[PDB]
Amino acid sequence: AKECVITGRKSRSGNKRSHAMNSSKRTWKANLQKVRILVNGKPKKVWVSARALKSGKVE
Amino acid sequence: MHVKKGDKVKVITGKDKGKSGKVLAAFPKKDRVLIEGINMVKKHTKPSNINPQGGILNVEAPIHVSNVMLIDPKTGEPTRVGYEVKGDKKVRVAKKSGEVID
Amino acid sequence: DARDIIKRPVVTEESTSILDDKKYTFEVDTRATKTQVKYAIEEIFDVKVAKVNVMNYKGKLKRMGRYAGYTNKRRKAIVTVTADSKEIQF
Amino acid sequence: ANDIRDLSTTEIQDQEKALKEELFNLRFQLATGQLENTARIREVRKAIARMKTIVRERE
RNA sequence: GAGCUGUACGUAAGCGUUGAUCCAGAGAUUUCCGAAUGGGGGAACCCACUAUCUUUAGUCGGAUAGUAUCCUUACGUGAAUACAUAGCGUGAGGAAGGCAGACCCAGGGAACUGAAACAUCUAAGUACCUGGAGGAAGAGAAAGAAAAAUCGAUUUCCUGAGUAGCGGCGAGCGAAACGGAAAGAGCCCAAACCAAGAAGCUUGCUUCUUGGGGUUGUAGGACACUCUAUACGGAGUUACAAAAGAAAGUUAUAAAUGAAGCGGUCUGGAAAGGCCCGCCAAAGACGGUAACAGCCCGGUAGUUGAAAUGGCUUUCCCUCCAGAGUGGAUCCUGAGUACGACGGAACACGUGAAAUUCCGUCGGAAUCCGGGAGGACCAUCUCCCAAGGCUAAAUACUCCCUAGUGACCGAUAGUGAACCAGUACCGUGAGGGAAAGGUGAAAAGCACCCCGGAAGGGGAGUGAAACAGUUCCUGAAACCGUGUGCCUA
RNA sequence: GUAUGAGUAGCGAAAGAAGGGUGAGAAUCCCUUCCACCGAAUAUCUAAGGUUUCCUGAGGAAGGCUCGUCCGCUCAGGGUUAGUCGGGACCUAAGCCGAGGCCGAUAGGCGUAGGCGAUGGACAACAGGUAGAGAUUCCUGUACCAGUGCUAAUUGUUUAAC
Ligand SMILES: [Mg+2]
Ligand SMILES: [Mg+2]
Ligand SMILES: [Mg+2]
Ligand SMILES: [Mg+2]
Ligand SMILES: [Mg+2]
Ligand SMILES: [Mg+2]
Ligand SMILES: [Mg+2]
Ligand SMILES: [Mg+2]
Ligand SMILES: [Mg+2]
Ligand SMILES: [Mg+2]
Ligand SMILES: [Mg+2]
Ligand SMILES: [Mg+2]
Ligand SMILES: [Mg+2]
Ligand SMILES: [Mg+2]
Ligand SMILES: [Mg+2]
Ligand SMILES: [Mg+2]
Ligand SMILES: [Mg+2]
Ligand SMILES: [Mg+2]
Ligand SMILES: [Mg+2]
Ligand SMILES: [Mg+2]
Ligand SMILES: [Mg+2]
Ligand SMILES: [Mg+2]
Ligand SMILES: [Mg+2]
Ligand SMILES: [Mg+2]
Ligand SMILES: [Mg+2]
Ligand SMILES: [Mg+2]
Ligand SMILES: [Mg+2]
Ligand SMILES: [Mg+2]
Ligand SMILES: [Mg+2]
Ligand SMILES: [Mg+2]
Ligand SMILES: [Mg+2]
Ligand SMILES: [Mg+2]
Ligand SMILES: [Mg+2]
Ligand SMILES: [Mg+2]
Ligand SMILES: [Mg+2]
Ligand SMILES: [Mg+2]
Ligand SMILES: [Mg+2]
Ligand SMILES: [Mg+2]
Ligand SMILES: [Mg+2]
Ligand SMILES: [Mg+2]
Ligand SMILES: [Mg+2]
Ligand SMILES: [Mg+2]
Ligand SMILES: [Mg+2]
Ligand SMILES: [Mg+2]
Ligand SMILES: [Mg+2]
Ligand SMILES: [Mg+2]
Ligand SMILES: [Mg+2]
Ligand SMILES: [Mg+2]
Ligand SMILES: [Mg+2]
Ligand SMILES: [Mg+2]
Ligand SMILES: [Mg+2]
Ligand SMILES: [Mg+2]
Ligand SMILES: [Mg+2]
Ligand SMILES: [Mg+2]
Ligand SMILES: [Mg+2]
Ligand SMILES: [Mg+2]
Ligand SMILES: [Mg+2]
Ligand SMILES: [Mg+2]
Ligand SMILES: [Mg+2]
Ligand SMILES: [Mg+2]
Ligand SMILES: [Mg+2]
Ligand SMILES: [Mg+2]
Repeated sequence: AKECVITGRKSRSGNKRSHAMNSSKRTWKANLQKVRILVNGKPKKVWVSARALKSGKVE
Repeated sequence: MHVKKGDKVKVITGKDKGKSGKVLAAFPKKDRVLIEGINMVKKHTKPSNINPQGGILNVEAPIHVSNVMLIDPKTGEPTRVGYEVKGDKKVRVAKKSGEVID
Repeated sequence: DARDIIKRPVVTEESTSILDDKKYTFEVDTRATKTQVKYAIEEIFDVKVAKVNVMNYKGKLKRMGRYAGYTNKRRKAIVTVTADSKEIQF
Repeated sequence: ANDIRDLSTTEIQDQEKALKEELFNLRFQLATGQLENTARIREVRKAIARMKTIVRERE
C-alpha cells in the first residue's frame, strides 16, 4: 500500500557492494510524497512519486 | 448359473461320478449346488434344541457346479445348453437333441 | 413431531418399581427440552402431566476383540402425571 | 406406488399420519417385549418414505 | 431371470416368475461442524432479533423465511457549512475457502560444501516462504538475424561445442547465429479526419462521450478524385464481434449370442496326468474346477444391442461484414517517453575496450528534410520502425479413470502399511512411528466313553493325511530333556 | 530367537492370634472374639484432574511382585432426577479479538467504536425419610422468587391515574 497511485512504483531489492566486492542485501525506495489530489470528484491524501508530479497532476 | 433349483443332474467328475440327482439348493455367490444323495458327510453333533438327541448325522454337502451336467427330459443324456428366445420368453435348449429342456 | 420427541419406554427394575407412583420413564431424543417432552406426552397419550425430570447419559466404552467403541448417548425423562388422570399401560 | 398417485394430495397426509402412529406403536411393543413379527418396521418406514417422495415430486 | 434380507456365523421375522436381491443412466431426501456468513465460542456447542402462522384461559411452547464483511453499481436521506460533499440506509451483482507433496509465472531469498585454508568466486537464483494462475503456463507477428546473399512471428528437438568467451585468468562457469527436423496463422487498437450530443463558458471557441474511419517501412494512412460493392459473395464464437436453437452420425456409461469329448482304459482321495482314439478353431487369451483342460464352467474370436444422460463431428439455422486504383499542398504515425549521469541487477560475459535488457533517483530529445541497430565510438552502407494490446499447434507434468505390459519384489523383500495403518504406542505440542500372511478339496471343526473343578490328555469317529485339531503347509540352528555302546575319582 | 550369571539378587517402611463357614483346593476370601496402630490424622467435606474405576449377578486363562474361592481384573445387566446448589441465558479485571482507520516487499503489525474473558460483584429452600447403586435434585411437611390468567371490589382518562 506504500506505493504511488499513478505509475505505481515502490521498493525493490538489490545489492550493496564494498571495495573487495563483498555483497549484502538492500532496497531502493521511491520518493513518494503524501499529497492531496482528486482521485474522484473529491480530494484525498495519497502517495505520489516526485517523478509523477513534475508534469500532469493537480495538487 | 447354468443349473437351476429343481433340475435333474448327472455328476461328471468326483467320487460320485456317474450318479444322478436333483437340485435341492443353489449357491451362486460361491458357485456350489446341493444335490440329493450325493456327497454325504457325517456330522458329530452335540444335543441341542434342534436335533434333541444329537449324534452322527449323515447329511449332504455341496459340490462345484462344473462337476454337473443337465439331463435332457426326453433323450436322457448330458448336454451342453443353448438359449433361444421363443415367443415372449428365452428358454433353454438341449444342444444335442436340438429341443427345449424347459 | 411428537412421535419423534419420544422414542421408546424404559423397562428396568427401577422404572417398573416406580410405575406404581404414576411415574413413567421414557427415552427421548437428545435435543428435546422438558417442555417439548411434556407436550408430546400429553398429545400422544391423552394424560395430564404434572412434572418432567430429565438426565443425560454418556456412552459406555466396550470391546469385542481388537475393536473398541462406544454405545449411544441417551436422554432419559421421567414423567409424573396428576392424581386425577388416567394411566399409561406399558 | 401407482395407486398412491391416485390420491388427492390430502388423504396422502392422512395416510402418513396413520403410518406414523402405527410405527410408534410398533416400537413401543418392541421395547416392552410384545412384538411378534419384527419385519413390519421396515414396511412401515418404507411406506412413509414413498408417501413423502410422491408428495414432494408433485411440486 | 431365481433367489434374497453386506462383512458375518447364527437365531428370529419376512420378501420374491403379479418378477425380488443385483447392474447402468436420470431424479428426490441429504442432521451438526467446518470459508461458516444472525451474535458468541475451548469443533461438531450456547443465546437471539424481525415478519407471517400456530397451541393454551394465558404466561410457557412450536413452524417457515430473512438477518456477516468487503468491492461495483442504482436510488433515497444527509454534518460542521449556504450550495454541496463526507457519512447513513435499501436494492442488484461479485468475491472469500480448499487442493495433485506434480507441472509455471512473479515477489523475497540461505548455509553447509568446493576452492585441498579463505574474504572475490562456488554451491545457486538452488532449498525454503509468499502471491497469481491454467489445463497447460510462458513466448510470439522484426526499431529482428545477417553480410560480395539474403532470410522472413514464436516454441521444442539434433548439431554447432565443452567451441567462442568469462574467470583470486584459480576452483570452475559456458553461449548464439548458420545447417537439419516437429508444428505452423495471423490480427485488433491510439492519432489524423467525419457525424451527433454534453460540459465549460478557454465567452462563438476547447474538451468530454458515443458512432464511423485507420493501422504501416518498397513508408503507410487522413485528404482529393475515379471503379466496383450494402449481401452477389465472404466470415464466425480456438485470436481475428458475440449469444442461441435443431437434425443426422459416431462414441462412452448396463448387456446378448457364441464351435468342439459325460470317449475308452491305468494310477489315485480326487484326473485336467500316462497310454489309445476323435473333434473344433476368424475361438490354443486368462481364470476356476478335488492334480497340469481349445472341446466341464465363466469366458475367448466373430457378430449384435441403448430407454436415459454426456462428449465429439457434419449440415441447417442464427449472427456479422466494403476493397481496388491514381495523386503528393497540408495533416497524423504511442513524451516526462527514448536516452544520459550516479547506484545496482540480468545477459555464458565478475566493469572490463562493454554493446544489449531491467530497477531506484536526478536531468532530459527528434518527429519523415524523422528515428533505431549491426558488441566502445565516428563516417559510409545495409537492415528495420520502439515507447499499446490479443493469438491455436508442436513443449512440461499425473491426484485420477479405462485397457494393458515387464530377462520388476515375493512377507526382514515390495509402499511405512498384502492383515480394520498413519492404526497401536511415545510426546505439552509441532512431530515421530511399529509388529502382525498360509487347517483342509470340502467344516466333513472330533457324537460317545474314561481320568480331571477346569485346562489337558487316552480311546472312538471324520479325512488321502490329525505327527493337518481353529499361531493349523514345510518345520533348519542355537537352546532344553529322556535312554543308552565306550571312557573317566 | 535362545543361553550364562542362577533357583542366585529382590519380593517397595508397620502386629497379629485362634475358633466357625465356604469351597476341588484356604497363612492370604467371609463371620465372631481378643490384641495392636493413627487420631491438626492414617478422620469428615470439597475444587482440580481421571472418565464408568460406581451397584448387582456370574468367573478365575492373563493382570495382582506369593496364594486366592477374592479384586480398582474378565463377562452380562443396571445406576446420575434441581425455578432456589455450581455455570449460561446478568456484570466487569488482567489479557485477547477487533468494522472503518494508521503503518508496511508479500505475508502481515498496531489500534478506535464494539465485543469476549473469573481467580472477583449481584441473585429466591429448609428439616426429615429413603437397606443394591442419586439426593438442598426423589418423597413427606412447611416456604420463598419471578410471572400469567380468572374472579371481586377500588380508582383514572389526555391541564392528563400510572
Ligand atoms: Mg553472491
Ligand atoms: Mg520519484
Ligand atoms: Mg522531480
Ligand atoms: Mg417444563
Ligand atoms: Mg443436563
Ligand atoms: Mg452426562
Ligand atoms: Mg447421567
Ligand atoms: Mg435430515
Ligand atoms: Mg466459525
Ligand atoms: Mg462467527
Ligand atoms: Mg452444551
Ligand atoms: Mg406465540
Ligand atoms: Mg450520498
Ligand atoms: Mg446546510
Ligand atoms: Mg483459489
Ligand atoms: Mg490449482
Ligand atoms: Mg549469498
Ligand atoms: Mg549464482
Ligand atoms: Mg553461478
Ligand atoms: Mg505456492
Ligand atoms: Mg481451470
Ligand atoms: Mg497443448
Ligand atoms: Mg498464453
Ligand atoms: Mg510475420
Ligand atoms: Mg506490427
Ligand atoms: Mg517480409
Ligand atoms: Mg515433437
Ligand atoms: Mg473499429
Ligand atoms: Mg487508399
Ligand atoms: Mg470318461
Ligand atoms: Mg483309488
Ligand atoms: Mg485324461
Ligand atoms: Mg487368442
Ligand atoms: Mg488356462
Ligand atoms: Mg475336453
Ligand atoms: Mg512529443
Ligand atoms: Mg549502440
Ligand atoms: Mg550505454
Ligand atoms: Mg549480428
Ligand atoms: Mg534490422
Ligand atoms: Mg500474449
Ligand atoms: Mg516365510
Ligand atoms: Mg485354507
Ligand atoms: Mg485349502
Ligand atoms: Mg471330575
Ligand atoms: Mg476335553
Ligand atoms: Mg509332517
Ligand atoms: Mg501337514
Ligand atoms: Mg522338530
Ligand atoms: Mg530341531
Ligand atoms: Mg552314556
Ligand atoms: Mg536372560
Ligand atoms: Mg484365620
Ligand atoms: Mg474397565
Ligand atoms: Mg500376576
Ligand atoms: Mg515375586
Ligand atoms: Mg469355589
Ligand atoms: Mg468387577
Ligand atoms: Mg442453577
Ligand atoms: Mg451475555
Ligand atoms: Mg443464591
Ligand atoms: Mg394474581
